Amino acid sequence: AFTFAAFCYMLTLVLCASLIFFVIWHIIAFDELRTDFKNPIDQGNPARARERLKNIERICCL
Amino acid sequence: EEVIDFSKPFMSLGISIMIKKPQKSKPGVFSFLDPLAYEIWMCIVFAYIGV
Repeated sequence: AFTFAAFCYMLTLVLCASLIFFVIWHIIAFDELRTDFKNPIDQGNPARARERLKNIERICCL
Repeated sequence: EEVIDFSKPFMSLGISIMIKKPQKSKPGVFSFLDPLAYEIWMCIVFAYIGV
Protein backbone atom coordinates (compact mmCIF):
# COMPACT_ATOMS: atom_id res chain seq x y z
CA ALA A 1 0.00 0.00 0.00
CA PHE A 2 0.96 3.67 -0.13
CA THR A 3 3.80 4.47 2.26
CA PHE A 4 6.76 6.78 2.76
CA ALA A 5 9.09 4.77 0.53
CA ALA A 6 6.61 4.73 -2.35
CA PHE A 7 6.26 8.51 -2.18
CA CYS A 8 10.05 8.83 -2.16
CA TYR A 9 10.19 6.65 -5.27
CA MET A 10 7.53 8.74 -7.01
CA LEU A 11 9.34 11.98 -6.24
CA THR A 12 12.69 10.58 -7.38
CA LEU A 13 11.01 9.33 -10.55
CA VAL A 14 9.74 12.84 -11.24
CA LEU A 15 13.13 14.40 -10.47
CA CYS A 16 15.20 11.93 -12.53
CA ALA A 17 13.66 13.31 -15.72
CA SER A 18 15.48 16.53 -14.83
CA LEU A 19 18.79 14.65 -14.60
CA ILE A 20 18.09 13.01 -17.96
CA PHE A 21 17.43 16.46 -19.42
CA PHE A 22 20.67 17.78 -17.93
CA VAL A 23 22.81 14.95 -19.31
CA ILE A 24 21.15 15.24 -22.72
CA TRP A 25 21.99 18.95 -22.69
CA HIS A 26 25.56 18.03 -21.69
CA ILE A 27 25.99 15.65 -24.62
CA ILE A 28 24.42 18.10 -27.08
CA ALA A 29 26.77 20.86 -25.93
CA PHE A 30 29.75 18.53 -26.19
CA ASP A 31 28.67 17.44 -29.67
CA GLU A 32 28.65 21.12 -30.62
CA LEU A 33 32.09 21.50 -29.04
CA ARG A 34 33.33 18.53 -31.09
CA THR A 35 31.83 20.04 -34.24
CA ASP A 36 33.85 23.17 -33.45
CA PHE A 37 37.04 21.27 -32.54
CA LYS A 38 37.35 18.50 -35.13
CA ASN A 39 36.33 21.11 -37.69
CA PRO A 40 39.23 23.34 -38.78
CA ILE A 41 40.27 25.65 -35.95
CA ASP A 42 41.86 28.27 -38.21
CA GLN A 43 41.38 31.72 -36.66
CA GLY A 44 42.62 33.91 -39.50
CA ASN A 45 39.53 36.10 -39.38
CA PRO A 46 39.51 38.12 -36.12
CA ALA A 47 35.70 38.11 -36.19
CA ARG A 48 35.61 34.33 -36.66
CA ALA A 49 38.09 33.80 -33.82
CA ARG A 50 36.09 36.08 -31.52
CA GLU A 51 32.83 34.31 -32.38
CA ARG A 52 34.33 30.87 -31.77
CA LEU A 53 35.89 31.96 -28.48
CA LYS A 54 32.65 33.49 -27.24
CA ASN A 55 30.70 30.37 -28.25
CA ILE A 56 33.15 28.21 -26.30
CA GLU A 57 32.94 30.52 -23.28
CA ARG A 58 29.13 30.57 -23.41
CA ILE A 59 28.90 26.78 -23.56
CA CYS A 60 31.38 26.44 -20.69
CA CYS A 61 29.39 28.92 -18.59
CA LEU A 62 26.17 27.05 -19.35
CA GLU B 1 -9.83 -36.08 45.57
CA GLU B 2 -7.83 -39.17 46.58
CA VAL B 3 -8.77 -38.63 50.25
CA ILE B 4 -12.08 -36.76 49.99
CA ASP B 5 -14.92 -36.37 47.49
CA PHE B 6 -15.76 -33.15 45.67
CA SER B 7 -18.91 -31.87 44.04
CA LYS B 8 -19.19 -30.50 40.55
CA PRO B 9 -17.67 -27.00 40.56
CA PHE B 10 -20.05 -24.30 41.74
CA MET B 11 -17.71 -21.66 40.31
CA SER B 12 -15.18 -22.08 37.51
CA LEU B 13 -12.22 -19.74 37.19
CA GLY B 14 -8.61 -19.55 36.09
CA ILE B 15 -5.46 -17.50 36.10
CA SER B 16 -5.72 -13.91 34.88
CA ILE B 17 -3.79 -10.65 34.68
CA MET B 18 -4.21 -7.63 36.97
CA ILE B 19 -2.86 -4.25 35.91
CA LYS B 20 -3.19 -0.69 37.11
CA LYS B 21 -5.88 1.19 35.23
CA PRO B 22 -4.39 3.24 32.38
CA GLN B 23 -4.56 6.91 33.32
CA LYS B 24 -4.56 10.10 31.32
CA SER B 25 -0.90 10.02 30.32
CA LYS B 26 1.09 13.12 31.15
CA PRO B 27 1.32 14.94 27.81
CA GLY B 28 4.63 14.43 26.10
CA VAL B 29 6.89 17.01 24.55
CA PHE B 30 6.10 16.91 20.83
CA SER B 31 2.56 15.70 21.46
CA PHE B 32 1.53 18.35 18.93
CA LEU B 33 2.60 15.95 16.17
CA ASP B 34 0.27 13.17 17.37
CA PRO B 35 -2.68 14.10 15.11
CA LEU B 36 -0.62 12.97 12.11
CA ALA B 37 1.57 9.90 11.79
CA TYR B 38 5.33 10.35 11.53
CA GLU B 39 5.27 9.09 7.95
CA ILE B 40 2.93 11.94 7.00
CA TRP B 41 5.34 14.44 8.54
CA MET B 42 8.31 13.03 6.64
CA CYS B 43 6.35 12.95 3.38
CA ILE B 44 5.45 16.58 4.09
CA VAL B 45 9.11 17.50 4.54
CA PHE B 46 10.21 15.79 1.35
CA ALA B 47 7.25 17.12 -0.64
CA TYR B 48 8.33 20.58 0.48
CA ILE B 49 11.84 19.83 -0.78
CA GLY B 50 10.54 18.45 -4.07
CA VAL B 51 8.12 21.30 -4.73
